[PDB]
Amino acid sequence: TRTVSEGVAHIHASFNNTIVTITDRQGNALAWATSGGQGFRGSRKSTPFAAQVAAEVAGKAALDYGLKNLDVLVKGPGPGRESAVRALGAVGYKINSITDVTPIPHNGCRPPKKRRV
Amino acid sequence: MRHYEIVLLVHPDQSDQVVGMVERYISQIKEADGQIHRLEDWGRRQLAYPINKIHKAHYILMNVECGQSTLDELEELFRYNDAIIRNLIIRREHAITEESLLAK
Amino acid sequence: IDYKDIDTLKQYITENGKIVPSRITGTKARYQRQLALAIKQARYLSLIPYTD
Amino acid sequence: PQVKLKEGEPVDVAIRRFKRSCEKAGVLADVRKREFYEKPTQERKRKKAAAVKRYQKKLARES
Amino acid sequence: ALTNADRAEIIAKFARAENDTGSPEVQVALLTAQINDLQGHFKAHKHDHHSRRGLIRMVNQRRKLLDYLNGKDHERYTALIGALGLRR
RNA sequence: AGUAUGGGAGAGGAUGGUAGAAUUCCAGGUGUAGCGGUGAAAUGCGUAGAGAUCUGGAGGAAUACCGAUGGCGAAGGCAGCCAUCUGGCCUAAUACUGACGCUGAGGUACGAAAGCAUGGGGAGCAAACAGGAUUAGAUACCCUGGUAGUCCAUGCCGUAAACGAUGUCUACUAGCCGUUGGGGCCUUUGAGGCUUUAGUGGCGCAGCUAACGCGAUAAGUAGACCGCCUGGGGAGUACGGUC
Ligand SMILES: [Mg+2]
Ligand SMILES: [Mg+2]
Ligand SMILES: [Mg+2]
Ligand SMILES: [Mg+2]
Ligand SMILES: [Mg+2]
Ligand SMILES: [Mg+2]
Ligand SMILES: [Mg+2]
Ligand SMILES: [Mg+2]
Repeated sequence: TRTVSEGVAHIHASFNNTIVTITDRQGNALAWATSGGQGFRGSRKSTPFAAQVAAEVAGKAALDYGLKNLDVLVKGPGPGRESAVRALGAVGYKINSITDVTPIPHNGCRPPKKRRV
Repeated sequence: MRHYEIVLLVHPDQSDQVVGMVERYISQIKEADGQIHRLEDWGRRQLAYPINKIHKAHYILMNVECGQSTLDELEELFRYNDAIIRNLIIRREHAITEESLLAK
Repeated sequence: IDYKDIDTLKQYITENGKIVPSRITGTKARYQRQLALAIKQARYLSLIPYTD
Repeated sequence: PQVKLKEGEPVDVAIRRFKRSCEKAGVLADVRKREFYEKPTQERKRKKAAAVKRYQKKLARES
Repeated sequence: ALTNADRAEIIAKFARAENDTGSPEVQVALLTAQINDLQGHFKAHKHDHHSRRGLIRMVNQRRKLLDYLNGKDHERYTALIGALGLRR
């Protein structure tokens, strides 16, 4: 029902999974997709293929709101980081800019122990 | 006595009363004895990042030469004055009178 | 260097706001130390951004 | 960061520019570093090894 | 914290000869004044071991200088200890 | 060997204040099928609305970039910024005391982390513990949670591969290349080139060494004092004593 022309895509790329969510400015959510919910369950989840699958699904879901110019914010490591933006651009959005918003502590909390594997 | 440099950020809304507060500070310093070596008002500035949910700040600079008691008094005055956010007090040797950059 | 010389302070800061290493610029050791102190003072005084 | 698109910039070229900017920034390096906690002794060991290696590199280049 | 004026006053009071700044009497007077002054600081900063090391260094130098003066002449040592209010 | 006066660099020590990033938790806005994790799984979390995104709050701990074969400290060890108190070191010219020195059995002071006593605090991490995997077995390595502890105040404990595995002080014996804090001289195109001093590194002659190697920061050539050793186990153990 509600129509918004401007939107923002958040891409939570990580070692195990990638999550795509479309939010109108002020951060209210419209649509979202994940790799795990689109097959590729297991080691396949982290591949960029699942990332682009999720990105296209989220974009197609979000087209209903009639938004054509999109801002992109990226945080975290992991494959599929660029596949998501490629898929979003392919869907037809106008990507205004891509920025890295991954958090960085200035020596805060103690990280977990190293794994003896 | 020693030499001190004071930078004060004042809330933009209460920028009208800045002349009065600084005048009171100078009067107190002179009453103690002291020496006012430098004084400027940089005006209001756009903050690099928000401080206490505010985006603008009035800026005042002073070089004074006073004693420990006067310094301590200035300290709690700045602490308790709500108009003053973000005060800073640096120690210096010698008095610098030359006009500062960023004056206007 | 003083915290009030914002132009030179920015001349040694990267776009993200991080301080540029001395090796890249050729600055001397003591000059680099005073530069870092001045940049930190300016960051406190909200004359230059901490990050971003 | 803050890679604003031009009027006709292709998405692939924009992504390449974003990759280059991120690589120059070194953001991924900190995230990798903080994944696990490393002992102070190991940190000093790594720094000393790096010091030796770069001194040897400088000597080799000078030679 | 002693000032230049205070140190000059001590030097003038205990100087045997004009411009005398290295005599045992002057050295011991200065060290005694410094040691007495630092007691107030060490009353409020009892866990300042790094500074207490220097305080002990001053104490040891004063002991050595007093022993040397006593060895060379007893009258000067007795007068110095009487003036500076030191047991030994 | 020491003293007075002018300057310099420094995460040297104690007390208090304060800034920004981040994790956790608590509410609310949007939104609805997963999230988390592994080599692969599973435990666990979530339709009583999780994860993601936005806003507002609570609290604890540590200070990205600078950062360096860099700096300071007797050793242990010291990192955001500001104020107060405070120890040492470096450097220059004058002016003083006149061997006032070196070492040190006993003795005494300080002394990582863990641990102990009293009171407080507790975000993250995490001995013990619980469950899930792997295995013939799994008291483990991997995963999910998690207590003491790690934090503050006042005391105790005296131990580490507390290592350069190299006790302190002193004089002398080719050279070459870096770097940190000072002093001196000479050029100019505004920063450089030579010296010298005190630290900190890389090669290397002679000399030494079983060899590896050390080589003005000696493990070379000499002097002063102290501590230590006498085949491997039994054993840094028993008995007695002190704490
Ligand atoms: Mg884990
Ligand atoms: Mg305390
Ligand atoms: Mg002994
Ligand atoms: Mg003790
Ligand atoms: Mg032992
Ligand atoms: Mg050690
Ligand atoms: Mg040993
Ligand atoms: Mg025993």
